[PDB]
Amino acid sequence: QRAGNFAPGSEPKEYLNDLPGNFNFDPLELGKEKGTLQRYREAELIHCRWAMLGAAGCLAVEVLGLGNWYDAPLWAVTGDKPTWFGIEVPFDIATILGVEVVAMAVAEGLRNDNQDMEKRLYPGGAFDPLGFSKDPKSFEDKKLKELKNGRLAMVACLGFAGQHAATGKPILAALGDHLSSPFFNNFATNGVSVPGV
Amino acid sequence: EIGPKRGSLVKVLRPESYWYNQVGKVVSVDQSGIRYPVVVRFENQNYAGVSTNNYALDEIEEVK
Amino acid sequence: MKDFTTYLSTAPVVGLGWAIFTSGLLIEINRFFPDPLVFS
Amino acid sequence: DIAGLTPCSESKAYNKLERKELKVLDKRLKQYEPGSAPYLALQATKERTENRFKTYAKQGLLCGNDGLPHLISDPGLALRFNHAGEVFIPTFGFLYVAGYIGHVGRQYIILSKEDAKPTDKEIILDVPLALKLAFQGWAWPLASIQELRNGSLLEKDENITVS
Amino acid sequence: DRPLWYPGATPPAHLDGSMLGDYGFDPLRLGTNPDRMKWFREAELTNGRWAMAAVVGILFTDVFTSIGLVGLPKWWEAGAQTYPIDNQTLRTLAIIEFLLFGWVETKRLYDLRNPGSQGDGSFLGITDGLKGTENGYPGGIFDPLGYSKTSPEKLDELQNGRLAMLAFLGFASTAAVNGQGPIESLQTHLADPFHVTFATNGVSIPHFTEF
Amino acid sequence: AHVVKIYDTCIGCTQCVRACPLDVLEMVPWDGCKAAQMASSPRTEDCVGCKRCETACPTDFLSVRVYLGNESTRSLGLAY
Ligand code: CLA
Ligand code: CLA
Ligand code: CLA
Ligand code: CLA
Ligand SMILES: CC1=C[C@H](O)CC(C)(C)[C@@H]1/C=C/C(C)=C\C=C/C(C)=C\C=C/C=C(C)\C=C/C=C(C)\C=C/C1=C(C)C[C@H](O)CC1(C)C
Ligand SMILES: CC1=C[C@H](O)CC(C)(C)[C@@H]1/C=C/C(C)=C\C=C/C(C)=C\C=C/C=C(C)\C=C/C=C(C)\C=C/C1=C(C)C[C@H](O)CC1(C)C
Ligand code: SF4
Ligand code: SF4
Repeated sequence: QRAGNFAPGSEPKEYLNDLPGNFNFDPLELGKEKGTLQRYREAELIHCRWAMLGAAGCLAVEVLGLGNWYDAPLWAVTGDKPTWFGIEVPFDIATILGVEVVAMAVAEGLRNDNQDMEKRLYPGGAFDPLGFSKDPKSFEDKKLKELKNGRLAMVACLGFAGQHAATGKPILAALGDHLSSPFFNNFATNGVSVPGV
Repeated sequence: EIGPKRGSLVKVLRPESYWYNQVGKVVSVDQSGIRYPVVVRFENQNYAGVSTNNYALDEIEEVK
Repeated sequence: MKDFTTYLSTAPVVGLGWAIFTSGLLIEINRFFPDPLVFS
Repeated sequence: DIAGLTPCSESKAYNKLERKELKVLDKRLKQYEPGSAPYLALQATKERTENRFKTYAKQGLLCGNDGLPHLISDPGLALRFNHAGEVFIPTFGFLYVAGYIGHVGRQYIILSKEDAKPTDKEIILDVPLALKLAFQGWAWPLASIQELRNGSLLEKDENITVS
Repeated sequence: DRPLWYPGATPPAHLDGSMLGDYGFDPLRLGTNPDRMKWFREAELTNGRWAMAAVVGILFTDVFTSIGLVGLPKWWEAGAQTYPIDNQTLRTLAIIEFLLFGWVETKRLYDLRNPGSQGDGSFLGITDGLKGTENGYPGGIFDPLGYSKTSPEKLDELQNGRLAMLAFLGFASTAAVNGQGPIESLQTHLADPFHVTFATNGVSIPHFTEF
Repeated sequence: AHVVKIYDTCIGCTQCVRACPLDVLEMVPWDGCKAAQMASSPRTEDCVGCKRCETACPTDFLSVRVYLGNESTRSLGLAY
């Protein structure tokens, strides 16, 4: 089931013998032990799934012309109300922090109490109403798509952060500088990304 | 024959000894039931100045 | 002569030749390009 | 500049220290005659002193409020502000020399121990062998990583322990 | 084994075996272990092959410069001539140089570790051409002229390559004490040999004897 | 009132007995060694704790050890 090799000709790693998304990657032998791998495989899918939603968010704000992902929480210091598609949601800052904690604590706690190692990664029933998981072939194939797309969101959400710190420009504006003058507008010409430029 | 061969090198395993995890020539071995028959000789001296000592069968093992 | 060369190969004598070399080299390295502190 | 230190060229105390150290010799030079050897000795010391001060200023050194040159050790600030020859470059010069002494003595020890009576070879050295190794150690870093990557540098639990 | 760098009595220990450009020159004995001798061999090639293609830019062009056909600059100041140009490519060149070489060189690094190890579906469809005959001498890169049985044209590759490695060391040293280009240094040794040398004018030795 | 214990590694050299001045060590037969001898310490009341004996022992580590302890007139070597 090996999707490929990150380094063709590299030595096979037996700890990743048959899993979804295997590329024989691990060079630091993290995951040598069998029990820790089940935890990492759980952490990867959840660090994935949170990134994919958060990534489409930052694009959704800028694509639809609403504003920046960075300036979204700035209403608190100014005092104005937040908005969702300019609807003026009324809740206050202390109300968000209270509902978020109690809601996610109920959710995360129920997740940890599963004690079914396969369902801790890939639940069923209510979390998939339409029933794509019934077909084992497409299920096995769609798992590679969940993981390949997810690793793009994670590495790239980091890019939204790193791009912002060196240059305060937003996402789509920072891209336009590459397309307008690629060789001049790069991370090397930031003056902060590389010491000594 | 009871023990290692004459002239054979062996490694010591007494924790007390100055020669521990070190190699020495087997000078002789006694086959009369003595507790510490194996006589061994090393090049390096100990703190007193003695370069030989009688070791046991279990206390010695093959070289390296 | 074989024993004389062996005496010269002792520790006290070889060290004497080493000392004249290292000290002679350093003193000569201070006499020319006088009193160095920063290396260019 | 950095750390609130002035360059030695622009400092006043640095030039004050030069005018002082020369005044001592000029007073000492008055006693003797012009063409005598004590006069030539002091004039040379005067020539060296004038050369010591201008060379340290030319080298972009940093002098403090006391007027004496200060050294900088971080390679980042040294390279950024052009002060690398002070400390950062002296470190590589010494390590090459220190490693050379180690790689040489380590080889003489190993090779003499492969023969009979190695104790005599320490008190009565094999000078032809010692000179051979001493002129073969110019590329000591290559041999070290060669010996590390190979695994014949370190011994493996064939050493004496105490408990 | 080809002739000896000393004609007389300098017995080599491990170079009697076959290898290219073997003249028995290893005083420091850095090629004792065969595994790393295999590594230093490839280093002599990448330094040899790279140095030669570099020396032409200094040599083939400066000959045309001294004759007067072109007005190009000298290698000691060619770098400061590019970036002040209006249409210039400011220093994203150091990093792109590393991002591009990092892709190729690690493909060469993993070949010496696992020879002929380029998987079937790793590259798009050219996985077969990338396989090499030997380490340092691949197949599909040269289009003609590598089907002879007496393959040691390689000796030309080394004797020409070792020579160029001396050139750039001489270019860099000549251009640090003479202050002029390499060819300008040649026109002087021909016009006044005894006066323009490394001893008297080129300050490589402290010679101050005015009498 | 010192303590003198001899261990299994004795080989019957008798060098411990010849050394200690105060006659606190004697030889006894035994079946463990080639020499068929072993030391003993019957009268440690006369032990001055000089520790010369341990020096005489020529084994890798000492088969005779003098563990110092409570003192006395005989042990302190007091003529008075
Ligand atoms: C290997 C090729 C090579 C060649 C052909 C030259 C040629 C020259 N060098 Mg030069 N040089 C070289 C390497 C070379 N160099 C290297 C590697 C260094 C650094 C150690 C220097 C450092 C140097 C200095 C500092 C100076 C020169 C100068 C000169 C010129 C005058 C001759 C001289 O001073 O003696 C050359 C002195 C040497 C110590 C190098 C000679 C030793 C080489 C390795 C022997 C090679 C054998 C043989 C010549 C090869 C034939 C090749 C030929 C057929 C193409 C002359 C054009 C002088 C100048 O100002 O130019 C006008 C000068 O001041 N060179
Ligand atoms: C593209 C990413 C992706 C993919 C391929 C999958 C794939 C899968 N998930 Mg999964 N999941 C994801 C993201 C993804 N998930 C995220 C982000 C979360 C967190 C909410 C989850 C939470 C989750 C749970 C809790 C469960 C699954 C399950 C499953 C499996 C069955 C359902 C299925 O076939 O999904 C098919 C997926 C699609 C057809 C994609 C739909 C595309 C949507 C509509 C896009 C909407 C966003 C919008 C366009 C973005 C706006 C952009 C902005 C710029 C404006 C399957 C392996 C179940 C399982 O384990 O199976 C047994 C299960 O229990 N997933
Ligand atoms: C004439 C008076 C005289 C003096 C002052 C000395 C002094 C010394 N001898 Mg000696 N020697 C003498 C006569 C003398 N010897 C005679 C008549 C003989 C019979 C041939 C010998 C035979 C002899 C032997 C066989 C040895 C000495 C050694 C030594 C050194 C002791 C080791 C040490 O402590 O450093 C310890 C050194 C280190 C821990 C690391 C080495 C670094 C050292 C210090 C550098 C070398 C120092 C150099 C010799 C100093 C110059 C000589 C000095 C007296 C002016 C010591 C400096 C021992 C020695 O190794 O010499 C160095 C040693 O093995 N000597
Ligand atoms: C080839 C000889 C040699 C070599 C390779 C080493 C190597 C080493 N020693 Mg060491 N040592 C030596 C001789 C040597 N020593 C001698 C002669 C003495 C007696 C003075 C010591 C006393 C000594 C102590 C107390 C310690 C070390 C320690 C160490 C380790 C750390 C380096 C250090 O700071 O040491 C210290 C360096 C010295 C004390 C200077 C040694 C004197 C000269 C400079 C070296 C002798 C060279 C030899 C005489 C030349 C023979 C060449 C041959 C061809 C003739 C290191 C692996 C340290 C350690 O335990 O590591 C954690 C440590 O605490 N050594
Ligand atoms: C790099 C870069 C940078 C620059 O600046 C810009 C740019 C160029 C743009 C880039 C970026 C990128 C990013 C970050 C992001 C994007 C995308 C992603 C990754 C995600 C989303 C997005 C993703 C996602 C997952 C979302 C969604 C999905 C899903 C499945 C959900 C839900 C579902 C499930 C549960 C299942 C069922 O049955 C059905 C449903 C209900 C339907
Ligand atoms: C010192 C000095 C100084 C003064 O001033 C000057 C002088 C006189 C000059 C001197 C020097 C000399 C030297 C050393 C050198 C030179 C040259 C060389 C060696 C090389 C080039 C040059 C070299 C080279 C190699 C180049 C080229 C070649 C080649 C093959 C390329 C390519 C190819 C290949 C890959 C393969 C394929 O299939 C084909 C082809 C495509 C065809
Ligand atoms: S001195 Fe030691 S080895 Fe000798 S007889 Fe006494 S106990 Fe035995
Ligand atoms: S302590 Fe002294 S007197 Fe007593 S047995 Fe030992 S050597 Fe003899």
